[PDB]
Amino acid sequence: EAMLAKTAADNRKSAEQVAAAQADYEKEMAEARAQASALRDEARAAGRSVVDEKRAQASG
Amino acid sequence: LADADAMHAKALADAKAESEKVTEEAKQDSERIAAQLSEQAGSEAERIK
Amino acid sequence: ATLRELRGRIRSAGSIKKITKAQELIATSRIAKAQARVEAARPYAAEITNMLTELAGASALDHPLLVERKQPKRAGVLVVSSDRGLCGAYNANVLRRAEELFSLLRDEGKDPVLYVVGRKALGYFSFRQRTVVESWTGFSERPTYENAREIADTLVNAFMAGADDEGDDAGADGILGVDELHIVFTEFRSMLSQTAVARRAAPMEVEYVGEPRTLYSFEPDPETLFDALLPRYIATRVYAALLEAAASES
Amino acid sequence: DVFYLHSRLLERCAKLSDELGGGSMTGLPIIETKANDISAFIPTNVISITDGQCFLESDLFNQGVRPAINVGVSVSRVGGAAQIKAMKEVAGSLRLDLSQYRELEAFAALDAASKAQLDRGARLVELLKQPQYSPLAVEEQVVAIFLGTQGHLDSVPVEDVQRFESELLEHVKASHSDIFDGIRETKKLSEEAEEKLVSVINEFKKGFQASDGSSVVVAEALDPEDLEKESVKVRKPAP
Amino acid sequence: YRELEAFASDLDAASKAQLDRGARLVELLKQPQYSPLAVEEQVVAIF
Amino acid sequence: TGIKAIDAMTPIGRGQRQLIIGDRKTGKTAVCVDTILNQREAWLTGDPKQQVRCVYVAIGQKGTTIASVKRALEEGGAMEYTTIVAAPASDAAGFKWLAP
Amino acid sequence: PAIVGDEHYRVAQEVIRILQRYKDLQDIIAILGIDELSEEDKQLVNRARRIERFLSQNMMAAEQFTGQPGSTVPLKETIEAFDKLTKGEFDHLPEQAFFLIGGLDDLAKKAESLGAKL
Amino acid sequence: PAIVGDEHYRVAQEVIRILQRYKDLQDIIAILGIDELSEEDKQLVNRARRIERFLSQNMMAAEQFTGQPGSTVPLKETIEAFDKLTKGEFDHLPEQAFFLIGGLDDLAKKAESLGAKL
Ligand SMILES: Nc1ncnc2c1ncn2[C@@H]1O[C@H](COP(=O)(O)OP(=O)(O)OP(=O)(O)O)[C@@H](O)[C@H]1O
Ligand SMILES: [Mg+2]
Repeated sequence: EAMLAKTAADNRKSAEQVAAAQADYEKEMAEARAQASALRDEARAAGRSVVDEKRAQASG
Repeated sequence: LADADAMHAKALADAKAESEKVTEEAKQDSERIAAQLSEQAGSEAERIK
Repeated sequence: ATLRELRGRIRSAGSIKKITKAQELIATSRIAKAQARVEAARPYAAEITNMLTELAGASALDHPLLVERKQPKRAGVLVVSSDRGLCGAYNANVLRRAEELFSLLRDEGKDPVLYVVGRKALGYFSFRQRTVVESWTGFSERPTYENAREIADTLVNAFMAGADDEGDDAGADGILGVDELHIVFTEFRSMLSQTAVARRAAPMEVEYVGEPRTLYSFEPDPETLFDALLPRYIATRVYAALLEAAASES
Repeated sequence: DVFYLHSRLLERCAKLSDELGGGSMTGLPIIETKANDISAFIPTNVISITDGQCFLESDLFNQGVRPAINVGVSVSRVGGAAQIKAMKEVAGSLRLDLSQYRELEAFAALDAASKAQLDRGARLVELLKQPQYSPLAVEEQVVAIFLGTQGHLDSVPVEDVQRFESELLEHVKASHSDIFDGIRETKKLSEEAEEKLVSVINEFKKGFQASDGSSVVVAEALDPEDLEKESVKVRKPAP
Repeated sequence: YRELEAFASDLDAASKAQLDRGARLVELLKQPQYSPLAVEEQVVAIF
Repeated sequence: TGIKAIDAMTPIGRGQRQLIIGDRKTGKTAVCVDTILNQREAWLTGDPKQQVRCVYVAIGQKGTTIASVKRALEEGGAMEYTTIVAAPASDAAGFKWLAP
Repeated sequence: PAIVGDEHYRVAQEVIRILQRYKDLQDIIAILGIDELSEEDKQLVNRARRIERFLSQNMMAAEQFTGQPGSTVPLKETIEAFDKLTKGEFDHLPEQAFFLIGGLDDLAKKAESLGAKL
Repeated sequence: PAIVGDEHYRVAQEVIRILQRYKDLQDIIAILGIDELSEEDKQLVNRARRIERFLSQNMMAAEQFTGQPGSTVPLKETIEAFDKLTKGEFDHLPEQAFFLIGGLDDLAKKAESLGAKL
C-alpha cells in the first residue's frame, strides 16, 4: 500500500517538477531580459543627461 | 522522478548559461549606445560652437 | 457642403428612428410571448414543488446536494445574460449584481467559479480577466427546457465533484468541483421593474412546518424518488430563471 | 481671377529640363481651412492647382495621430517616382492599405482576415506617428516601414510599436549600421540586406521588453439576507 | 406597405398579408421602357 | 521631409507642389519647418545637385510668430540656406499680396 | 437590353440594386451594428462589400502610384464574374481578395495568397 | 514638452485624447447611450465625464453669482490630479464630486459630502 501511495505521489512530483523546471527557466530568462532592458534604459538616460549637460555648458 | 530531477537541473544550468549570455549581450549593447550617444553629443557641442 | 452633410445626417437619423421603432414594437410582441411562456411553466413547477415536499417529509434530509459542505471554498456563480445587445441596462445590471455577489463570495473565502449564459457577459468578463468555466449561447431570446437541462446537469456535476475534492486537490474523482451553485439573472417583476437577483441554487436549504391525514405510497422507496427527482427540481428552477431572464430582456 | 492669382504663382514651381540647367523649385503652399471645410473657395482652387495635398485634421491631431495626416484624402500626384527604390518597395501600397484599414475600422466599429487587417492597420498607424523636430533619414524611414508592412510588428503590442521602432532604429544605428549605409548608397534594399535586417529584427525582438511585461518573440456586496436561498420545503415541525 | 416594410416578419396575420400584397403591388407598378399599355390592359393588371 | 507619413504615403519630389491644408493649429507650419530643417545634410554635402535652398514666405503672419520660425530655423542651422520673405499682418495689403 | 444584351443589363441592374441597398443599410450598420440586420440583409451586405471591392481594378496608368502592373478584364468575363458575385458564389472568400485585381483568375490567386481558395 | 516639461505635456495630451474620443462617441451616445459601447469605451466615457467636470472650477469672480468663494490650484497639483484622473484612479467617485471645486483636497471633501470617499 505504501508502494502504491509512493507511486502516485512520485507521479505527481515528477509532473509538477517538469512544470516547475520549465516555469523557472522561463522566469529566469524573463529576469535576464528585464535586467538587460534596465541596463539599456539607464545607459540611455545617462547618455541623455550627458548630452544635455554638455550642450548646456557649451552654450554658457 | 529521477529523470524529472535531472531535467530540472539541466534546465537550471541552461538558464544560467543563457542568462549570462543575454547579460553580456545587453552590456555590449549598452556600451555601444553610450559611445554613439557621446559622439552625437560632441557633434552637437561642436555645432553650437 | 454643410447642407449636404446635414441632409445626409437627417436621412441617417430617419433610418435609425424607423429601425428603433420597429424593434420597440417587435419587443412588445416578444414581451407578450415571453410572459405567456412564463405562465405556461407555472403549473409543472408549482406541483413538482409539492411532490418534492412530500418526498422530503417522507424521507431523510440527507441528499448530497442537500447537505452543506464544511469549510466552503468555491461557490459556483451562473450569470444569465443576453445574446443581443439592444437592451439598455439589462446586461449592465446583471453584471453589477454578479460583482455584488463575487465580492461577497470572496469575503467568506469563497473563490467564485464562473459559468455564463449569453454573449455579453463573456465580453464583460474577458475585459475583467475573469475566466469562464463553461458558456452556453444562442438561446437567450427564447430558452427551451433542453438548454436548462444541460445547464443544470453541468452545474450539478461540478457541485458533486467537489464532495471528493480536497483543498486544491480533486481527490479520488480527479475532477475539481464547487461548494455552491449561485444564479444571477433578471427577475421580471413587471413592465417597468427588471432587477437582477442573485440566487443560491445549491446547496439546498430546509424549512419546516408542523402541519398528515393520509400517508403517500412510494415506489420503490422514497429515497430513490428523492434522488431521481432533486436534479429535476434543479433543472426546473434553472429553466424558470431562464424564462424570467428572457422576459426581462424583452 | 483669384484662381489665376494662385495658379500663375504655383505653376512657376517646376522641374526644368537638362537644357535649362536641370534646376527645380518645390512648392509647399499652406492653406487654412475653417471648420474643416475643404469645400470653400480658396481651398478648392489651391487643391485643384497643386500636385496633391497633405490634409491635416484636428480630430486626428487630438486623437494622438501626429502628424495629423488624413490618409484617405491625402495624396501625392507624383507617387513612387518621388521616392528611392527602397521606399517604393517597402511602402508600395501603404497609403491605399491605410485607407482600406480606416474603412474597415469604421465599418467593423469577425473573420480572421478582418481581425488581421485591423491589427495590421493599428500597428501601421502607430508606426507613422512622429514627434516634432525629430526627422528620420530616408534609410531609417525605410527600415521603419519595413518593420510595419513586412509583418514584423504583428508580434509587438500596439502600445509598444513606437518604442519598439525607436529602440530597433537605435540598435541598428549602434550595431549592424551597414544596412543604413547600403540603403543610402544603393537607394535600394538588397536581398542580403533584407536577410540581415530580418535576423537583426528577430534578435532584437528576443531582446525587446514589452511594456506590460510579456515577450514579443514571434464593489459593495449584497446583504447576506438579500441573497434569496433555494430551499426545499418539508412538512414537518423542526426537531 | 411602405409604413409596415419600413417597420419590417413575426407580425399580426393581417400585417403579413399587407406586406405580401404591397410587395406584389410594387412589383406590379413596374414597367419596361417604351411599353405603354392600353387602358383595358392596365385595368386588368391592376385588377 | 524627414516625416515618415509624408515620405511614405504622399512622397514629395523636386519640382512638385504639395499643399499643406488644414484647420488652425493642425501642424502645417511644423511640417513645413521640419521639411526645411531636414535639408541641412544635403546643404552640408556641398553638392549643388544635392543642396536645397529654402525660401519661407510669411504672409499676414504675426511678427512674433515669424521671429519664432526664424529662431527654429537658426537653432537647427537652417538659416544658412534659407531666406524669409516677411509680410506681417501689419503690412499693407500690397505687401501681403506681393510676398509670394 | 437592346444594345448590351439581356445578360449584361440584368447583371448591371442586379449589381446596382445590391449597392443601393447597401448604401441604404450603411447608416444603420454604422450606428447599431450588422448583427441587427435580417439574415437576408446581412448576406446582401457581404455580397455588396465584395462587389464594391471587385469593381476596383489595377489600372495600367496607376502603376506609378502602386507599383503593381495593370490588368485587362474582357467584357464577357466581367459579366460572368459579376453574375457570380450577385448570386453569392464567392461569399466564402475574404473581401480583401477582391481588392485591385483583374479577372477571376486574379481573384483565385489572391484568395490563395490569403489562405482561402476558389 | 520643450517649455512645460514632459510630464505636463503628457498629462495634457492624454486628457485631450480622452476628451476627443468622448466627442467622437457623442454620435452613438446621443441615440443609444453608453450601453452599446465596448468596455474600453464605457470606461473612457466615464473617465472623460469626470475629467470634463474636473476642468470646471469655482472662480474668484464667480462668488458674486453663487456665493461660494473661488479657489486656486497650483500647476503641479493640477498636473498630478489630472494624471490621476487619466489613469482611472478616481473612477469610483461620483461625477458631481468633481464639479466646481479646486484641487484634490476639495475633491476629497466633496466626495465625502456626497457619501463617497477618496
Ligand atoms: N508632430 C507633432 N507632434 C507634436 N506636436 C506637434 C507636432 N506638429 C506640430 N505640433 C504642435 O502643434 C501645434 C500646432 O503647430 P503649428 O503652429 O505648426 O500649426 P499650424 O496649423 O501651422 O498653426 P496656425 O493655425 O497657428 O498657423 C504647435 O504646438 C506644434 O508644436
Ligand atoms: Mg502656421
